[PDB]
Amino acid sequence: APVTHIWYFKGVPSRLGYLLDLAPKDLEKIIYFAAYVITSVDEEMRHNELSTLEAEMAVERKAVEDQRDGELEARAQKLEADLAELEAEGAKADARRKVRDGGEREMRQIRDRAQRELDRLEDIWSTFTKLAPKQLIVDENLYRELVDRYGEYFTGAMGAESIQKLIENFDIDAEAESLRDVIRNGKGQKKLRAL
Amino acid sequence: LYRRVINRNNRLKRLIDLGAPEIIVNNEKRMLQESVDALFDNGRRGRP
Amino acid sequence: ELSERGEKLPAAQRRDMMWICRDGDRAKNHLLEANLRLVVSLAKRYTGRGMAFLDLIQEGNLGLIRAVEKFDYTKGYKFSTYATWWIR
DNA sequence: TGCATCCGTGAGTCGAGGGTAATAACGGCCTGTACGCGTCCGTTTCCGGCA
DNA sequence: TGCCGGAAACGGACGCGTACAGGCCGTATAATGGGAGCTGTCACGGATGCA
Repeated sequence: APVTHIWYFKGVPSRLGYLLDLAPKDLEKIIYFAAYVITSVDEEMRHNELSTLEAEMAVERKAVEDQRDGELEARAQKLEADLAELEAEGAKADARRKVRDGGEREMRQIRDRAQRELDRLEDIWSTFTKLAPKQLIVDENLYRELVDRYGEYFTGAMGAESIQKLIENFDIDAEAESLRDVIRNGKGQKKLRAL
Repeated sequence: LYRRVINRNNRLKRLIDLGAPEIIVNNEKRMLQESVDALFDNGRRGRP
Repeated sequence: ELSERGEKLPAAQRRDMMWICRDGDRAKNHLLEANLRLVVSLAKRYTGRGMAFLDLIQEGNLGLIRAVEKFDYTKGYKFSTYATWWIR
């Protein structure tokens, strides 16, 4: 398997980082198998499947909220059973509401878990729709979920092979022209970094 | 250093053609990378 | 066996057999990842002479791979007992 | 934007000087490597006659 | 005395029968995430991450 030369990655100035516009910490994470990196991404397929992927997300969210309201109605039936079993026998005033408070807490934690799942799906969709090359994907679990849900439309590896592919898909002429434009037009810190 | 490089490269080859989980394969690849880094410049990164 | 000179297997049959073939590999990797801890625990004590700790660990996972290839369930023994010998 | 944190580099010159932590151990086999007298080429004495 | 012209052992190539050198395989109760050594220089420059 390929390896990366230590001189051009670790040093006073990071040559690999300067060439790829990557921070040295992120570069170390990439080439030391601590974070995935997106080698390349397609534009036409994402562009023309955005609508159907949004529809699929809406359908999945509708299924999750249907499960949520099923949980709500199950909790309502459980609360009715608790009311029947507590408001018909001899019990303390606090004891007849202890079960109600417990059921309310269970309902709150259920809806909290549902909200967490909704937020997770939302951020997965956001990072898919804002995907771009030279982007690190921490949370290997999140990356794996993104891959299995969206195996197409992009490719992403991690390590020396990924860095080699990134260098392969690179345009030195366009990069030089862009940096020249930046050094002409920008000011201050951006101009210094561009230089 | 050359022995470590050769040993880790050979072990990576054996793991690859045998078929191993991504965790072990990536660990061996990192092993090879760190060994090559030590060979080229020992103590540049991490404990020498 | 059935690829050469075989038959055009039914779509459902072929997909189910491919699925179980994939699931076998999935289970093998699951077991390997689960039992890497035994490998590192056993390799914690062979350090200090010649090899490095991580190299010993890698040889341990090689031994564990061979152990899972040769392992069987019909004898009713725990997996750790059989894996320790191969790892060592 | 400023501030702290961190990293990396260099900081003498001439003799005198040389050897280290840390445990299953066997059967079955198997192919390979070697290597020890004998008869050949060849080189250091042989000895029969001799000048 | 020395020389001539072969003659006597001391050495290169061996099938053969044996020695062993080295390598592979396999062991069944159970055991399931490290030791570890550090951190008494001083000035300089610069890159990076965050308020």
